[PDB]
Amino acid sequence: TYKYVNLREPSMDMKSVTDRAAQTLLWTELIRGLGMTLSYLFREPATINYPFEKGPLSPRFRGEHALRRYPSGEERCIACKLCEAVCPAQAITIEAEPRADGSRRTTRYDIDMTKCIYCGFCQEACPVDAIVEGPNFEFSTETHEELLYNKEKLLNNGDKWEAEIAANIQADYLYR
Amino acid sequence: GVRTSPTGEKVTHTGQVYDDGDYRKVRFVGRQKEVNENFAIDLIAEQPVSQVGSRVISCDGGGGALGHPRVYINLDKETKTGTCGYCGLQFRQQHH
Amino acid sequence: SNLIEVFVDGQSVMVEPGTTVLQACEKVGMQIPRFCYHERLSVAGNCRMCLVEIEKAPKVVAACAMPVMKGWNILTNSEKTKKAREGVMEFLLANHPLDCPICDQGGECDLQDQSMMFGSDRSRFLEGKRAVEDKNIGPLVKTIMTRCIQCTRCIRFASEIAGVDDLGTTGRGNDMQVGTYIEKMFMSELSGNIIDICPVGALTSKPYAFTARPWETRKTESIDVMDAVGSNIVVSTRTGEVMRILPRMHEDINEEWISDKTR
Amino acid sequence: EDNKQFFGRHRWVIYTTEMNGKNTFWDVDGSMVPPEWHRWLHCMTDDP
Amino acid sequence: TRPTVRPRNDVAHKQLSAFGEYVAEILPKYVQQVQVSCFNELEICIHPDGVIPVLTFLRDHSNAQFKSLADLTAVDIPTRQNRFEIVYNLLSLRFNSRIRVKTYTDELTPIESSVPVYKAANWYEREIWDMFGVFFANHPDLRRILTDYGFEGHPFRKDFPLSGYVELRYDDEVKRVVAEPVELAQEFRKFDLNSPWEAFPAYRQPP
Amino acid sequence: GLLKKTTGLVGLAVCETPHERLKILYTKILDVLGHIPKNAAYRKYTEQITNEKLSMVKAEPDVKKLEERLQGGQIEEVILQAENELSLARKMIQWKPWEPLVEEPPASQWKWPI
Amino acid sequence: ASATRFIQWLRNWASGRDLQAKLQLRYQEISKRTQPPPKLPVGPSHKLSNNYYCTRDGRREAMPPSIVMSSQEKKAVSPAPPIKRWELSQDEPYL
Amino acid sequence: NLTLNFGPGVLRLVMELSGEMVRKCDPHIGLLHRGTEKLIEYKTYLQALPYFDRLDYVSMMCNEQAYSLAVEKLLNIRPPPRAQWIRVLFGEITRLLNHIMAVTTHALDIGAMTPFFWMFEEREKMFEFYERVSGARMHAAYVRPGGVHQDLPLGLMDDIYEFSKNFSLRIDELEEMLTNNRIWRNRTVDIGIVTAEDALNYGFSGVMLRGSGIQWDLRKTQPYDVYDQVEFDVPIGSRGDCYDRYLCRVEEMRQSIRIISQCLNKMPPGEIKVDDAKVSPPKRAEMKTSMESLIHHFKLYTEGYQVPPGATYTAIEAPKGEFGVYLVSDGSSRPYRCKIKAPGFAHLAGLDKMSKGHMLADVVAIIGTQDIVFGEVDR
Amino acid sequence: TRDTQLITVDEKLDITTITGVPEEHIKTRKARIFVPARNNMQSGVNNTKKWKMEFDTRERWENPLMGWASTADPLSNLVLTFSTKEDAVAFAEKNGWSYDVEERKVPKPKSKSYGANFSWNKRTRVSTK
Amino acid sequence: ASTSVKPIFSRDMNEAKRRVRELYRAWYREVPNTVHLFQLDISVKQGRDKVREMFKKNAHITDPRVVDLLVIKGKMELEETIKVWKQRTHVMRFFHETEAPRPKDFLSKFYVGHDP
Ligand SMILES: CCCCCCCCCCCCCCCCCC(=O)OC[C@H](COP(=O)([O-])OCC[N+](C)(C)C)OC(=O)CCCCCCCCCCCCCCCCC
Ligand code: SF4
Ligand code: SF4
Ligand code: SF4
Ligand code: SF4
Ligand code: FES
Ligand SMILES: [K+]
Ligand SMILES: [Zn+2]
Repeated sequence: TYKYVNLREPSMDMKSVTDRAAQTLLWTELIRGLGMTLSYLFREPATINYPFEKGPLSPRFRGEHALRRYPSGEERCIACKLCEAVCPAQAITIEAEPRADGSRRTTRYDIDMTKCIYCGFCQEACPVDAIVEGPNFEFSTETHEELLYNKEKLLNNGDKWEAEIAANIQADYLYR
Repeated sequence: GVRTSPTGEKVTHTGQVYDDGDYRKVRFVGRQKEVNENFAIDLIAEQPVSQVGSRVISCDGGGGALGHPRVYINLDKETKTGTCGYCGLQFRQQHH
Repeated sequence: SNLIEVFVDGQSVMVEPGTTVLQACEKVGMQIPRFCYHERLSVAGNCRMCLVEIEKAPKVVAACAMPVMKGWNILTNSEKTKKAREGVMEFLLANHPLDCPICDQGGECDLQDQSMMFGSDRSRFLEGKRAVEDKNIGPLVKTIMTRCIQCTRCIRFASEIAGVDDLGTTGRGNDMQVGTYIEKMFMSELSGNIIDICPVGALTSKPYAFTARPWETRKTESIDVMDAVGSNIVVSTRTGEVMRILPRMHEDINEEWISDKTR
Repeated sequence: EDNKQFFGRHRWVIYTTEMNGKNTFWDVDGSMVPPEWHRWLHCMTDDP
Repeated sequence: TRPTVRPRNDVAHKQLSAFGEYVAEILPKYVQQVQVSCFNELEICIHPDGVIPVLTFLRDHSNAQFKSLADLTAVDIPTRQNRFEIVYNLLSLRFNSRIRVKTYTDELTPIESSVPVYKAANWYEREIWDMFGVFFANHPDLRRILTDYGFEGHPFRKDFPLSGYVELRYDDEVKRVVAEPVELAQEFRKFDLNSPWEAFPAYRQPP
Repeated sequence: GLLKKTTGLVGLAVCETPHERLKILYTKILDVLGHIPKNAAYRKYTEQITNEKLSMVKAEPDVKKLEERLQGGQIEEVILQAENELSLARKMIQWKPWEPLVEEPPASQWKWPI
Repeated sequence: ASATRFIQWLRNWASGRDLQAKLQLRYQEISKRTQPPPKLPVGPSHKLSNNYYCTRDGRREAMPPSIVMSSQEKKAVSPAPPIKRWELSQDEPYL
Repeated sequence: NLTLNFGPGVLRLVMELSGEMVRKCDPHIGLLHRGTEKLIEYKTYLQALPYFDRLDYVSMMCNEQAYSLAVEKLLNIRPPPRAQWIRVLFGEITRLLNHIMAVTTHALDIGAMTPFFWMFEEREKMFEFYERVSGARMHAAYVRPGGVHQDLPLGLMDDIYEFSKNFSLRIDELEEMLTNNRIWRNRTVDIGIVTAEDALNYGFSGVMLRGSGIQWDLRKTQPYDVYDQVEFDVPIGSRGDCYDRYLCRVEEMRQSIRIISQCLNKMPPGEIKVDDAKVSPPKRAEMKTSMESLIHHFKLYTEGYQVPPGATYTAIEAPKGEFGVYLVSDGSSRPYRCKIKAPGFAHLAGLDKMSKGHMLADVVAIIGTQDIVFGEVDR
Repeated sequence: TRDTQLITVDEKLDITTITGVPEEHIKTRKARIFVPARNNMQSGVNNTKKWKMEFDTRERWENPLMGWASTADPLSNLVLTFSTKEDAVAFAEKNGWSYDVEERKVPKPKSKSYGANFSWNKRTRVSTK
Repeated sequence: ASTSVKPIFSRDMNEAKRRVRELYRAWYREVPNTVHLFQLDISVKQGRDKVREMFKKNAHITDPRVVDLLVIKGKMELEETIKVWKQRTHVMRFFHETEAPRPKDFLSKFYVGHDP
């Protein structure tokens, strides 16, 4: 099924020809366009008062990265390198070795936040919910070096955003 | 835990610290070295061993689907404690 | 002259007497699934992953061990063959631990890759799994024996190639365990080769533990210089570092084994 | 909060005039909102 | 029917097979192979001399009316003598069908430009020359389209390194952007992902 | 009946005598196909479909009812396709695409996967 | 929604429409940002019997292309029947 | 004549002007060529998915859909019915996102700035639908071979209904500013006229074909997903100029609301990705309890699923025209070749023809009416 | 049968000048044409079917900032696949590269007999199953 | 049979050499315009030396098809320069004014690193 957008024959009776002459001479349809912008002047603007107000987000938002812990304080990551294999941008670099107690843990865990495309595949791939993308989106830096995160930065983000990262995972894990 | 080498520089939980004559220490002049003060190797050692009454126990890290894959830990050996390969919680059998 | 004609999916192939169904399929480029069969160890026929249908035969035969008879038509892709593999793979994964992320074999596991290609895509095992005690057989081979699939490759290698009858099966039924029974170190000059033949993460390399995943290593084919045998090796590197040394096949020099010093 | 305001303006934060030793009377910043309130202020939840 | 398997359209598979023979009979001088895939796509493989005849026939014939060139691209297969493979995707609006026409060339053999048949092939052939180095004879205006001016090589060839041979940089001594040999602070890590177990026996090749 | 005011397609003018133009073009096509060898598949097929369309032009004087038979869109689109068919027939004589295959491809030219 | 009645009339007149019925600013008529937990269903393959993968393996049913003509009287045909002519919409034929 | 260098997506026009008239227009592209098609050869099929969000970065989920349809075709698997309805739902929301950008930035370029701000307050509300399903405002990567990543969050369909209940009024406000405006008409009427036969021979698609009366739309001639279970009308132009194409896009926005009203009422229950763990990853609650599910999660995210060898050309009716990928598989986990057919690549190549006998200021109108984004032209 | 004029060129195909490769990476590189060895950790043989062409490994050093693995070799990740050995040598010769070719190593056939495990008078008898 | 190959423009080296000289004349006449138009700091002598060096690199070719491609690419390169599609940076990429001289002898290469 199709419809025509601009297939019309204007009427040629003197009533209609004089209407179009009035529009041409009296600028009637241009003034009608001024009435549409006059109405907006008297509406409430959609602007929010950032930074005192913030735009709404959801529990699924993908922001700054963070490495999480178990409730005991043990790191969740067991250096399986699934996030490093799936990362479409190759932004994750991992080195691991047995820990002093024999556990499988990382010695290097860097995310180049300038290669990362903030896609979330790393948290989908992770089998222990170690690497997540948190809700923070306000971490712009003054240098390129501050955006090459290492394991210490990522563990500091996790200890900094656990209160809010845990709540978001609680509100979305049933959809995963 | 967090310790400082004989130059004032903190040592990370991986054991990393610049030698006394490493030029790479200049990056911390006027700035700081980021170290996490919550060493996980120490914290996991503070967890008491769980006393269970069966040969085989299962661990999912707590939280069901929010934990880690469910593994089963054998407890026959009475000289050591069965440790979880994912989360580090230790388990022992009830005196038999 | 003395060759006999058999068929693989209808294609004719000429094979010598005593050739197995598994070896007949190789000649046409078909590799039957396997866990317990190794071409350099004796035949065992216990994993049952090589079951294949023979046309007109009600009962599936073990390809690794069944000699091929004249005129047989081997159906390597029939529904009966495909159901046989899914059934065996289902049993093989029933008691297996969910250790793939923490298992050093992940990414190069013959149990993972034959589950993706020949097994089913989901589980219907609602019971509790079986866990077993870990043996300590030395400073080279790390044993996490909950992952063992009772294939007996290590038993046959330690006995027939290394000439050390220190590994065996203790127990019976679902409690059958592979090990030394007593606390004994498996220290032979060829001991490290049980890491390779073991298809699962039960036997892994202790020096290499947790250091890399197979997909990220670059493979450089080189020659061992630790002795005068000139064994062919593969040097696994990653980001400019040497991660491990694996044997490289050479029928005339070292086959697929290397000594512990080389490894 | 003021639930008669249109969505997006119904929650706001009046920042503190001092935080961690920094004078924030004029120099407020969006990163001064702690995580517990960061979830409520961005409407990721209805529970303060 | 299985909920997870793509359903088969046998009616359209028979129509496309019949038209493939139709084209194979009307133009025997060029057609080398005709085939229809399990998802109902028809490929006509031709000798490169038959580009203008075959394409004009498909555009103008009354039972073809393939009046739209959906796409024109190339594939590099280094193991063939004629590594490059020129693929023409055509759309018929009269018969609501699509046909694919494939030919071949190498580094030094040119392929007759199809701008006379489909005017859309102008830029599509500038991109094949720019990215693969195939030369098209009698092209009205052939030159690089996507790559940088003075760029050396053909990036989409299989033997061209992913990161190239030169990288740009601003140098304050000469007060201009310069080009220097490529150095990477982190090398592109190479992953060997292929499994050593065969996946699709239906496509197995004879030994 | 009543001549259409427009064809809907831009640049495709209305033809006031569709039947006359079609018989001229189909007859021209059949004349040109006479120069192609009889064994040629292009001649046998092109004549078969050309006659069917010509046999339908000399069976229905109603333009609106002729379109429903030809199933080629508006009658101005049929004429344009007839012109394209004629232009191809003249071009096929020069090409002669009924001769044997010029050259078979290399051994593995069309083998995929490699 | 806080506009006085005079301003509502002025904006409604200038735009020639009743804007108060369709506001571009969202109010309480939006979903609550905290929702009850879901319980999502499972697909047709979640069964404990009659569910062998070889009977629902889509990838293994794909075949290599069929060669209808390889170099190594009969009625003419087209790629498919000619496309059926479209009909005008009875909802709104002309805009 | 006079040769000028206009430009600083980012484009470079090398125009030859005889006073006020354009004699030849010579677009220079590649200012945003990034080697997407070569990079995809080093990625798995899942890793290549985010690359399609970034080709036409105004119609993100339609690019994802075309790639998924191509991979699903080579896999020989079928997404479940609910996933298809979701894809059509967000395919039509994505059409609104693109048409707002196309119409309003087109108007902004020719001096009409106000409608851009009105309709970008509706895009900001449609970006909230993207963010609530995927977590990213623009590059969702939500549509994947096999279906969609996650199911809709509870309450999202009520908010889609509230939005669509008011969007018709917003289009009327747009039309009150442009459709009958004599200044807007003088900038678009009889500008860039393309004949039907030239449109086909130059490889045009979408409103470029339909603005000139050609009755073609892949959603109706070659339907995909569940587009054959929705009722909508295809707008058709008569003059073939910029003004007729402008009306086609504005009417298509109204028909998207018509389709969206049906995807909300006809949404079925069920799963949202193919129940085949060898293609789509298992649920996280079963990857942590079943051995088979853990092996398949491990392999799908490290190696990826192998696609049977073959080559397909799959196309969809993207908002900008026919968008398609010629995807070649060698039987491994990584595509051997992925040519991306961007509709704006053929349209831009026709700028030289469409600009014959027009003023320099009509080139801006012509480029706007082709709806060109140089992420997909350059790739 | 081709109605197009052809010519005769008796010289070996050499495209080194029309490929854009810097001369450093044509003359000083050593291509290696080989069939990859089976990964010894697995029994599958599907990665030992096609010929490969890799180049000589060069220096990888440590990035001073992060410790990453830097490289100045543009060909470090280049791997080409060929159906036959001749196709591989043909491609290296016309690009001017110097190559070493290693012949395929197929595992020789073996005599497997399950009955030998229970021999009456031979050492093939196995002490366990 | 085997050596029968379709040509591009030339049928033998004599025809190909004609195109090479024509291209050389076109480049030689153009260098003064490029130096003035792009405000390059090189001299016309340096520019014409660079053209000669580029031509002499490909003086060992004896395949007419390879020569035709070299001329076809050269003509495109000249077009980008005459029409000022190139910028001052692209023209100055033939001179490598910022790359430090790489060592040529064995001892110099032995000290710096491992590359031969
Ligand atoms: C018995 C007594 C007899 C006395 C004489 C009677 C006189 C009768 C009336 C005379 C005719 C009326 C003339 C009106 C002016 C003509 C305008 C015109 O030419 O239109 C055609 C022109 C051209 O129209 P066109 O583009 O359609 O082209 C017409 C001609 N063709 C089609 C052939 C090309 O239109 C315009 O003027 C464009 C207007 C652009 C301005 C946009 C801003 C408008 C915003 C409104 C501002 C309101 C201003 C108020 C200022 C107040 C200040 C205090
Ligand atoms: S979000 Fe995507 S690109 Fe970023 S680190 Fe995770 S997987 Fe890599
Ligand atoms: S973050 Fe998760 S996926 Fe990545 S290595 Fe650690 S456990 Fe594995
Ligand atoms: S042996 Fe294989 S299947 Fe078992 S846990 Fe290790 S990688 Fe996974
Ligand atoms: S340890 Fe390994 S090789 Fe030995 S029986 Fe178990 S699975 Fe087989
Ligand atoms: S391989 Fe035959 S039973 Fe194990
Ligand atoms: K092992
Ligand atoms: Zn645990």
